Amino acid sequence: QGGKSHAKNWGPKFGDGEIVFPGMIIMRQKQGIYSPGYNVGRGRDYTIFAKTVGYVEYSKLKTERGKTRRYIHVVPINDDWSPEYQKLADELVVRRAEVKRQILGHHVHTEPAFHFSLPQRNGNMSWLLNSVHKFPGTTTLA
Amino acid sequence: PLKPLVFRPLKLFFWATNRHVHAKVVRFSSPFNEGVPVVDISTFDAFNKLKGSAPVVAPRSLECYKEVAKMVKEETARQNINEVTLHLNSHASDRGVREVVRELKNLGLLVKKV
Amino acid sequence: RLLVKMVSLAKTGYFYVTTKNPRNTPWKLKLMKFDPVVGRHVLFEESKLK
RNA sequence: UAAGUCAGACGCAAAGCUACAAGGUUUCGCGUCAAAAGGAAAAAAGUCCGCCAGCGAGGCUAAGGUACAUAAA
RNA sequence: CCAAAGGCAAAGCAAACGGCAGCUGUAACUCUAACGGCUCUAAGGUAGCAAAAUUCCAUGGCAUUUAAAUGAUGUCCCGCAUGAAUGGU
RNA sequence: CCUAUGCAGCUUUAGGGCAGGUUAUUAUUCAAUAAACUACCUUUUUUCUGGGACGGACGCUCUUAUUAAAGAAACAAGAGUGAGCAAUGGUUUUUACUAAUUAUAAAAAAGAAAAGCUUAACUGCAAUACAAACAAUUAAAGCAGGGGCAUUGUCGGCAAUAAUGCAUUGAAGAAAUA
RNA sequence: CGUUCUUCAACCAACGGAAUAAAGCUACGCUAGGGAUAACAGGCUUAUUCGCUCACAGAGUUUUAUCGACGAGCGCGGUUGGCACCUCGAUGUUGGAUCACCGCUUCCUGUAGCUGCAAACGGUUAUAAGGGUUAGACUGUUCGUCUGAUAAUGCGGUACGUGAUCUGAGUUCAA
RNA sequence: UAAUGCGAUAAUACGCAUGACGGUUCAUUUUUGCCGUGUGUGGUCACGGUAAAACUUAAGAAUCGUCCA
RNA sequence: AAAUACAUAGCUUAGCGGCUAAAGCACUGGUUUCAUAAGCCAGCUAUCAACAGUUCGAGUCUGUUUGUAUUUA
RNA sequence: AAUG
Ligand SMILES: [K+]
Ligand SMILES: [K+]
Ligand SMILES: [K+]
Ligand SMILES: [K+]
Ligand SMILES: [K+]
Ligand SMILES: [Mg+2]
Ligand SMILES: [Mg+2]
Ligand SMILES: [Mg+2]
Ligand SMILES: [Mg+2]
Ligand SMILES: [Mg+2]
Ligand SMILES: [Mg+2]
Ligand SMILES: [Mg+2]
Ligand SMILES: [Mg+2]
Ligand SMILES: [Mg+2]
Ligand SMILES: [Mg+2]
Ligand SMILES: [Mg+2]
Ligand SMILES: [Mg+2]
Ligand SMILES: [Mg+2]
Ligand SMILES: [Mg+2]
Ligand SMILES: [Mg+2]
Ligand SMILES: [Mg+2]
Ligand SMILES: [Mg+2]
Ligand SMILES: [Mg+2]
Ligand SMILES: [Mg+2]
Ligand SMILES: [Mg+2]
Ligand SMILES: [Mg+2]
Ligand SMILES: [Mg+2]
Repeated sequence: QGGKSHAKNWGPKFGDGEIVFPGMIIMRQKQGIYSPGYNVGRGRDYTIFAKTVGYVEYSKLKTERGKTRRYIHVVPINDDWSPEYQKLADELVVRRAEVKRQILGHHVHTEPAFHFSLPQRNGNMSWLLNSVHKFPGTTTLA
Repeated sequence: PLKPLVFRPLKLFFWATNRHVHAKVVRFSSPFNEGVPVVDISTFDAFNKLKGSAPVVAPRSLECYKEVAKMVKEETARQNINEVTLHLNSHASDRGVREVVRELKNLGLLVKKV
Repeated sequence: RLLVKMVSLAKTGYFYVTTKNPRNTPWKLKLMKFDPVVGRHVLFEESKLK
């Protein structure tokens, strides 16, 4: 009788000259209307995301067969295309997290603090429990 | 399923016409600025060279394709260039272009498509 | 279409859950897949999921 | 504020449903009422001007008015 | 008419609780169908009565009754949806 | 007339029970058990809705009007779906090819078909974002291990937008305790 | 016996799914509430209904005498509808008896034109609301059919006028 | 961009060959209409847009035809 | 106007995805009889309401336009 | 073995 499907927000998220950080989504589209340019990626559903720190750019290209192609680019901070820019981006990522924690305040906790320790698997932290809970380092050999 | 663009400082380009095959090596600093061509060799140069010594049929021949590859190898070696990335387009699938690329790889130049 | 259990032939007890069509492929399906108990790829054989 | 509220209404301007009807009904942009006294149009919730701490027999204006009713050519 | 679904009983019981059809061709002119063909069911409503205390078309058609009849009585009739001990006349 | 944390009485081949009688089986010289028949006890019998009933509907996708950011309702309108594929998945090579889907101006260094080898339709983790009352739902660079095809690129299923279901209870494989 | 990991299944399609399961009647009804919501009356709307104008095609056949249409516009609030604004700590139902006030879209009694108006009997238009608008058979009726007379037996509004004036035949409690 | 382009053995050594006429396909914002937002007794108001839709005269480029006026 | 079924040679009646077809009456020809009926033998009806779709292929499955019942207002 |  009635009914409606859940809405999908297709469209751009940033304009020309806006600053982005790695992992941020720039475009949500149902078809490949826009193609990935430099310093960007594309998901299996045609989601375009940034892969470095920089500013968003838009450009148009005319192909060999007379079709129009549209790209999305991310430009480095000072137009630095050298391979040394990657380490600068890594430092900026660490700094950005510190800025956010300072603004939010101490009472917005960003790590858990339980009365027990989480198990370790394959050298990383795991959220799955072991069959038995034991204190670390409270037993000797044999 | 077009892949994202990747910036490279050194790229190899081919221009295949009715009569000749042209190869260029261009250096770039950024996508927004013009490049600087460091090598510019075509079958026209090879034809003028070989014809004096060894008769060839026409510029678009196997002898000239190998000669062009050899001349490109010397220029890159002198300038200390050992690795280049090939720009893929319609002309890149021409038979004459493919022969030149195969010769370059055997000579010792490392050509990458991606 | 049906759900089946792919059981390791190393007798480690590890298994995978997959989907198969018994009419198109009326034989026991076999594949090479990683076995965490041993740490390498081994041979798996189809079995009833129950 | 770990509070109250989850019955809304109409004017101008658009669209669906109705019959390019309803002081109808469903969404949407602005305003007013709801929770707003005072002035103009006859009485005047939703239109026009304009937001009342108190008193005074001072003055200038808004919308609207300027032969009588009824202040001012 | 005891089939199906139940109940009861001595594997049977309807004056126990309940049910009891449809399509089609045919006689001098016409009409009608005495008479045929087919499908299905446990069985396919027999006699009687019938515009009813039962009738949707409806104030049915005809006769008597009145100057004038949505009335009353008589009569015609497969009767939307009458009917034989929840008895019929 | 409609609306309730509604109430009551009555009915039945709506659910459960056996606590009188009958009946069945078994046992001692007025008894014990019950998917039966009668009697009795107790419990249930949505909402939306141009009033209610009758009819219809309830999950999830695509498209139309409210212009060219997003979003936006009615018992408004026009169409799909509760799957399929052991290859129709992954990856290399060749070229007189550039389609089709429920619907649709996707896509040329891309796809489809043909030929070859394969199981990444993996194990353990994850910065940062889209969306969003919450629950869940969506995209994803990167790190370690074992692999596939290439020979230094890609693979954590399928062009994309639907093919789904919390917790509880039950069951299976393995491992650690007691 | 208990815990963890890898996984799956059933009813949840009323599809955020749980009190394990699970249908009805009330005109014998009862209580708490609402004009937040229906049935009669008022209100808004005017599709429909009705009226007028333009249109003058077509019938009559010289006449737009008379009848009359496709199509368009405007008006009325009396027909069938739509909405849910007033009343559920109550606005008495249909028809009649009795007694009324108003409108004119005039049935009779008037005034003035036209006519396919000789007279008589008529037709049509404009204007006019003082007076009049019958007795009976059938039916609970409004309505409708019929009979004997009559100058003629008009329509509509007024809570579809009128039950603190009457009637209770119908409709609408318990048999 | 003559190290061009096109071709009927279509491969490119050979064939046509860059001019000139003709027909097709692509500036005072050309300046009018129109649309959007704001304000409004329903327009004697303001600004912007049309590389969304109608509308002018050129000049050039890409093919194509051609014993050439 | 809602809701559940059905439109098959001349008439009843199979069939509901592999080609477009079964059975009985009727009709036609022959045989039996002095002749007509019954009885016997061989034949015949492109055998699938109308239009648009799905599918390699539809009387068969999905919609619309017609006709017929059945229930409701 | 119904009929004329
Ligand atoms: K009896
Ligand atoms: K209503
Ligand atoms: K529910
Ligand atoms: K009331
Ligand atoms: K008169
Ligand atoms: Mg649905
Ligand atoms: Mg797993
Ligand atoms: Mg609420
Ligand atoms: Mg609300
Ligand atoms: Mg309203
Ligand atoms: Mg209030
Ligand atoms: Mg003054
Ligand atoms: Mg004065
Ligand atoms: Mg009886
Ligand atoms: Mg008796
Ligand atoms: Mg309800
Ligand atoms: Mg959340
Ligand atoms: Mg690798
Ligand atoms: Mg993939
Ligand atoms: Mg009460
Ligand atoms: Mg109300
Ligand atoms: Mg309302
Ligand atoms: Mg008059
Ligand atoms: Mg009256
Ligand atoms: Mg009255
Ligand atoms: Mg009674
Ligand atoms: Mg005879």
